[PDB]
Amino acid sequence: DQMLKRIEAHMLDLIALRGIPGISKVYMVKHKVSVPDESGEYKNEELWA
Amino acid sequence: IAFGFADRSLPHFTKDDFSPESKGFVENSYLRGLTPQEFFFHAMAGREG
Amino acid sequence: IKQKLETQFTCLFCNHDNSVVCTLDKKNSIGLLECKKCNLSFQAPINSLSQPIDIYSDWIDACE
Amino acid sequence: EITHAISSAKEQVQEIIYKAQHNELELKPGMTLRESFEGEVSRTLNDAR
Amino acid sequence: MIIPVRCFSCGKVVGDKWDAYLRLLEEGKQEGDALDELKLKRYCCRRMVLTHVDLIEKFLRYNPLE
Amino acid sequence: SFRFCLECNNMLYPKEDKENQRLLYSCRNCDYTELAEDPKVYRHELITNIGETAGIVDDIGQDPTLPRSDKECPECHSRDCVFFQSQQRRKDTNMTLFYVCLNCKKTFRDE
Amino acid sequence: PPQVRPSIAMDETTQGQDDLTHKLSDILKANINVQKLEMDGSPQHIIN
Amino acid sequence: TPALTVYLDREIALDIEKAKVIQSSIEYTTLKNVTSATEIYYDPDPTSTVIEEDFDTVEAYFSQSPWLLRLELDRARMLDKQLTM
Amino acid sequence: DDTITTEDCWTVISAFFEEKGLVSQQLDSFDEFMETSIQDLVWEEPRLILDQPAQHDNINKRYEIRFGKIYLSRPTMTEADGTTHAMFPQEARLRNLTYSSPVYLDMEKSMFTSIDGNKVHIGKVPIMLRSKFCSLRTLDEVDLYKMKECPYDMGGYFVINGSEKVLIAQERSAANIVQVFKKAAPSPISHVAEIRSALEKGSRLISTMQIKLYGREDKGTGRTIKATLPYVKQDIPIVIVFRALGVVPDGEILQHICYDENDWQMLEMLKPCIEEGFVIQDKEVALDFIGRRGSAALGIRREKRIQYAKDILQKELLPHITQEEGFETRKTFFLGYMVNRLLLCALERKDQDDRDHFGKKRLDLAGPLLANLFRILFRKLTREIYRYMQRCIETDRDFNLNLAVKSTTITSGLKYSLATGNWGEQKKAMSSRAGVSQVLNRYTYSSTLSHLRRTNTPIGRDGKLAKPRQLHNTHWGLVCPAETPEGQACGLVKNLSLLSGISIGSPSEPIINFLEEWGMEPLEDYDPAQHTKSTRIFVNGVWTGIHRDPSMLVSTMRDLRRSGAISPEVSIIRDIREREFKIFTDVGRVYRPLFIVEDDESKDNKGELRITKEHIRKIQQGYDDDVYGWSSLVTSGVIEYVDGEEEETIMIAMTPEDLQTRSLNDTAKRIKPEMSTSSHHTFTHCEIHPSMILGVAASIIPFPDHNQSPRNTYQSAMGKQAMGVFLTNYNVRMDTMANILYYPQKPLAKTQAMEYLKFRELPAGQNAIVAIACYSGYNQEDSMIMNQSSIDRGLFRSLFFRSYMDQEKRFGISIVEEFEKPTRATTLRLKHGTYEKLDEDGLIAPGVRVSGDDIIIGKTTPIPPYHTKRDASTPLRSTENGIVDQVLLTTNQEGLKFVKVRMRTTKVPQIGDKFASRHGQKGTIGVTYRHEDMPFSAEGIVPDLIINPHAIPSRMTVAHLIECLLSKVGSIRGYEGDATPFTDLTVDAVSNLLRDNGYQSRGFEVMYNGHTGKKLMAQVFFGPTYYQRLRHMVDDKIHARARGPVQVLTRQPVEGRSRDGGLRFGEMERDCMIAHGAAGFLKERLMEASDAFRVHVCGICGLMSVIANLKKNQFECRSCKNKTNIYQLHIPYAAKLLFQELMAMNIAPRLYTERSG
RNA sequence: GUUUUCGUUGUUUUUU
Ligand SMILES: [Mg+2]
Ligand SMILES: [Zn+2]
Ligand SMILES: [Zn+2]
Ligand SMILES: [Zn+2]
Ligand SMILES: [Zn+2]
Repeated sequence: DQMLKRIEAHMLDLIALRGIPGISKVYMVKHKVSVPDESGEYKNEELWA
Repeated sequence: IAFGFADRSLPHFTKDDFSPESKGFVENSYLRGLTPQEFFFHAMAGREG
Repeated sequence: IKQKLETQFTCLFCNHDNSVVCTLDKKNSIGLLECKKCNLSFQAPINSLSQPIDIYSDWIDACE
Repeated sequence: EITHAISSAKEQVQEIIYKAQHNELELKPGMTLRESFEGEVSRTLNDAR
Repeated sequence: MIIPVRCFSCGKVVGDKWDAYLRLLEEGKQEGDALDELKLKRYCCRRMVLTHVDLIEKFLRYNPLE
Repeated sequence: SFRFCLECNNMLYPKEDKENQRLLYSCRNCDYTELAEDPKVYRHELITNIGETAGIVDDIGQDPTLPRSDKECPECHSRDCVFFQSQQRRKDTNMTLFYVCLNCKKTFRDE
Repeated sequence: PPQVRPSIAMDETTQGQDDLTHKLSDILKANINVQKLEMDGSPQHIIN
Repeated sequence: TPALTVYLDREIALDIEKAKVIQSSIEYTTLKNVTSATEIYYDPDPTSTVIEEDFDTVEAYFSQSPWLLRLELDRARMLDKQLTM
Repeated sequence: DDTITTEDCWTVISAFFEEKGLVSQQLDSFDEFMETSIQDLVWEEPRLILDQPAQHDNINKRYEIRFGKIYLSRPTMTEADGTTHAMFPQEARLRNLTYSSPVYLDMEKSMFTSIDGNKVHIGKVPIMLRSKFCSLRTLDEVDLYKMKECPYDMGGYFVINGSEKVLIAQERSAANIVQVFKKAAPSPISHVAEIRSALEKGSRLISTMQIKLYGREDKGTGRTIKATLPYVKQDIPIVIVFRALGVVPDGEILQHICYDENDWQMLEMLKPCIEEGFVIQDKEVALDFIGRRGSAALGIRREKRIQYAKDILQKELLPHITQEEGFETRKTFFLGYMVNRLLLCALERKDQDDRDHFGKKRLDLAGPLLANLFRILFRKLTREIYRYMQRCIETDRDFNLNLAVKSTTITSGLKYSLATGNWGEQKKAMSSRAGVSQVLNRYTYSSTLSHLRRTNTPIGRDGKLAKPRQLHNTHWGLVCPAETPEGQACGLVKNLSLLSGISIGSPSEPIINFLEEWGMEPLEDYDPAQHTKSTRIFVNGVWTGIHRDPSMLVSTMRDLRRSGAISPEVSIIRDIREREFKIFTDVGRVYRPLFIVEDDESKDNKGELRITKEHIRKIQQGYDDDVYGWSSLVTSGVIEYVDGEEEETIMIAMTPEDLQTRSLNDTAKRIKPEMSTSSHHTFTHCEIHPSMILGVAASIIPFPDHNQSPRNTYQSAMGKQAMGVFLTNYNVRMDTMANILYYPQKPLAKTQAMEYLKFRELPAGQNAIVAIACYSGYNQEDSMIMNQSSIDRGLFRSLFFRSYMDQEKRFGISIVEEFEKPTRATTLRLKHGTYEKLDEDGLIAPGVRVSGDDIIIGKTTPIPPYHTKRDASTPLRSTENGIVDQVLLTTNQEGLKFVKVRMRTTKVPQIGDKFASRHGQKGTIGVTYRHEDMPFSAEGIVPDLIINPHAIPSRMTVAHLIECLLSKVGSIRGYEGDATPFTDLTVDAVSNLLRDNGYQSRGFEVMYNGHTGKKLMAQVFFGPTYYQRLRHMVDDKIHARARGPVQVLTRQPVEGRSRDGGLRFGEMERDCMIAHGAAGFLKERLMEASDAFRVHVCGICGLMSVIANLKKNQFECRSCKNKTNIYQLHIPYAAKLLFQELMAMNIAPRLYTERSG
């Protein structure tokens, strides 16, 4: 009985399913990164991150 | 300005009074003068500062 | 890892301060006690909620 | 104009109150439902002022 | 205590009106008309008498050493 | 739901009888060894939403400080009622105000 | 040097003795007690 | 605020759903996040059960210690995790 | 009966102050002190037994002393020459005496030799100056007219050695309440259920207990609970102590804990506790378990171990519940429910316990503070009888018994606590609270009144936090929300509200009877199944009953408190949601009188006031139409006292407008609750006035509700330090500082609580004329421009008075110094000041033009050995001028002449003088201009003062504009204008009336440049305002020092403008100079402007170990025999000190004038 | 007689 509960409590937390450990969550974030223009000037670009 | 009392910011307001007057939004200008409840709320902000 | 305790308890036999040693062996859940001047022995039952002060108290109860 | 702006903001606040109190308020990213309610009402009332 | 000899804001002779002012007060009289009777035209002179606080009566009701 | 022995009154420790291979709830201090109504030993749900309706007091209808409303009532049908919310202090506690009235006392949702 | 812990005025002219002077006196009287611990009967723990 | 400003590649930086898959593959997931409930049984028989909650399931999967290490998982949390049980 | 208006509410407040006033709490506290508290403290252990068991054949020769009644005497000061006189406070102040009276007791004796009345002086008690036994209590005003006391001076303090000390009440947490807190996660403890379980009566600490919850979720094993009982050396599991406390089976432990049996999670969470306590299966083993860790001695063995564990489970465990036998079952039930509350809080099913709500806090007034100190001092009084009746019992002499009673026992503790400020004993200087008693300020009259109504939270900056300093919603209407100190003490040291009263302490037993009157169900009856939803009832925090029909009992208690059988201050609270109920009668719970809106919906008065114009008329009579006082309204059930804990359970109407639940577009009105969804509102009460949420200082500001709250706080702070007139008999008082205005003026703008404050009679400030513009350019940056004509006429001219106290002293018994004229022959070490002002007795005559560098009180002191006398005079302050107001000659207590010389000066404003408005508008004078240069009006009228427009964009004082407008209107119309906050006045109407006054509605008026008479293009807003002079002047800070006295140790310039202090050069100033490249400048600041000594150090050892003699030109390094390799060093003396202690700590800092390389 | 001689501990409150 006791060992079953011990293993249950342990493996409720020590089964890594997916994901990068040490990263609880990620955010889907924009970045208006500037990139030059072929004609010679510049322009901003929405790049996801 | 949160509900300082039990589910209320003042005894003049009610429980879960999510409306602005019971949570610290000023409905007056400095010309008009402020109601006692919201006067106490501005006292909150001033003492905070 | 066993942990010897250099207790300051004084036994009633040789009247030597700094003589009684209380050692607890929770691997077998059984205590132990000795002396360094008259070299006596003592034993008391230790549960999951037992302390060396409990050992000395039970020794006081048993000897007296 | 000031009076009606404040009144309109209060009505928007009451709408947000109703949505939150019936869970009709859509969840903001990284912003829990009750705290989303509080924050959006804060934004609304700052817009009022 | 004691009305000023000269009006702070203006400078008019005002001191010799206090007893007269009390006289006017005694007959359950309004204040402003009484002040006008006291030739108090400038509202500086007017509130100087209106809002003066004399305090010697409590001081004098103390029995002095001599 | 856990329970204690009648005379031992200590914990009814769940354990197996290999001879029968069935779940028990046996107190260890005494010979009390009861059968298990269900071979379930320990239930520990990781999402908890129970208890918000078990702890309801009768005289909540006679509480003067509660807000009034134009909100509806399935039971008492009073056109001037009070609104409270789930008792959970969890961060993810949805702000689902459980309306209630003078005579109803029920933990009902008007969402 | 006495300059370091001078007669410091506890009241205008009346000087209270410096804390350093007090402690030096205490230490030195204890030291003389230790110096007396030998020629006299000292039953073990008194020296301690 | 431990927070890493991962810059996705240009073609992913102009993408969202593949970026979403990368995001899910970065978000650490254990059953602790997705475990809806846990109720331990001592199942009387090692190769079957006498409970309605897993009778058909273990009848379909089974085709040792009878003590049972049982737990329930959240389907919605699985699909948000983009995993299956 | 009719509607309730504002003036009727004012009349209600008039009844309130005519019976209570504002000192009633202090008066009743100190009266309770010497009417119930003192006697109980005396008789708290009324049995003193001695014996001689031996022979006398065998005998118990039993010296047994029984205690008896105390005696109170009227103040009598007993001169040191047997010319005993009854003491008057004026004489006490003049001779520096203590307002203290003698007390006596009856410690009778009863001798019981077995074969087997007396009136001693306990001590002298300082008395609060308006208790019922004060010297001038029955004496009427004409008698007071003979004893020279200020009628407005309203006592409430203590007089000790001529100094007036006030005991600041100390706010502390109310005991006997569950306090569950969330312990830090990186700790074995998760939730700490705390209760300061201490005897309700006396409100003194007996013990406390904190139950700690172990473990985590999926971590730290089971949710075990092991708490450390008072005086045990280990956390013992709670189930084990339940076994030890009587209920050994665990189902009883749950019946004490479990009360919602429908829950399984709490069962499975308490399972690990059962598992760990399972090693304990009976009361004997549990008690032995506790005793082993019980911190008791060794060799006590199992029997006495169990007995001591049982005692400590009995006494000091829930002592507020019981310390005797029989209620250990009640102990089990109470501990079970308290553990249950701990577990429910741990589950977070309830909001975690709040740490600021006053309902869990009380205020210890002067009464209970003195009670505690007297407890201490008397506990060291009863014992010195034992420690003297032992040295004489062996002799068995005819002991006088009047020599073993060291009566000054209770004199010195109180003297030190009230004088130094530490409430305890001087021996225990450490761990003592400082500031509970402080010198009364009479700078202004309010500097006393408000000073007498402080509160303090003595937590300390141990952990900074904002919660002790931040205003909270519960502070609404109960405290002044604008009066706070400056930075270090800001937020702390809080003031009451206007209508507050403090519970003086009523017996709890009547409340126990009132509660038990309703069929209370005992705690033993409290069961999870039976009482599944029943109401748990508590008294003062002690849980004392259960009930299932609580509506009837709460209604009866409410109506009965309305009646008066319940003490009208006793708090009744009904926790409907958490099936509970609680009554509080402990000392320190503060109540406000609320108008009683009918809350039981059975009449139209529901939503209206029980108090009506009938009651208002009866109060206006001042009596009853067959008396109707304030207590008449309170006990008539139309007004009742309410605390904060009650307040959070009641819904209160703000103004008489929203009492009845109600069903356009004005920009000069305030806002009530919208009432849009909540179509109904049954407000159980309404404040007498919302303007009564203010404080004593706050009742001064004209419309404090039209200006920024920070500026309101600045007003509150500056109000106490504003110049004015403090007391009518300022002259007979010999005080360190006295300030009296030449011409006090009642403000044009007034509140209505003003009327009650009598501000017409003691006004602080003058109504002077101000115009707004930028004319001189000097008005910038907190500077104002002044009319010189008003100053010449004496506007804000004032009188300052400074009292120097001097006395002869006793070096021995006959060795005495004398007040005599110092001369060049008898007196040595003279001073450059002129001694001539002294005439015969070292006393200048009253009325002489005194100045600095001139001796006013001559004193000569013996030299320890013909020409053995030193000047010990105390001349007038160097930069101080004036004329001697008064010279008082008296003696001390015993035999030495004590002189009090007050000097008088006239103060007149000058450039740089500090002033402030009633709207936070503070600044100094920038420049003063005469009448001709400043612009005039069409009628040729100039202002008294000019201000900076830049304040309005920044400081934003609309109320100042309203005040100026109302001031113009009143001055023109000739009446006193009202500015009470939360009133219905509208500025537009005032503008219309100004139009009626034949003046511009917005107050503008053409100024004509004083230099040219040309119409200034803009029309200037120009009119009167009420301003106040402030304590800060310019000439008290002007201070230059090129070279002066140096500190005795540092050999550096002294600190302090009093003694020619130097400018302390801060380290940041050093750093900025370093960044400025100021090498030589900073060097000479540290070399010539600071310490600089030259020494002769060795070149071998490199130390200052050199006997040096410049005249002999010999420099021998005794350390190294070095004489030729000796170098001179011109370095700061502080460096020498540093080297010195480095040497003294056996450290060798070898200075070297060379480079080792 | 050029010259020429006060201080600290602790306590409270303060000052942009
Ligand atoms: Mg400054
Ligand atoms: Zn031995
Ligand atoms: Zn005038
Ligand atoms: Zn059992
Ligand atoms: Zn040397």
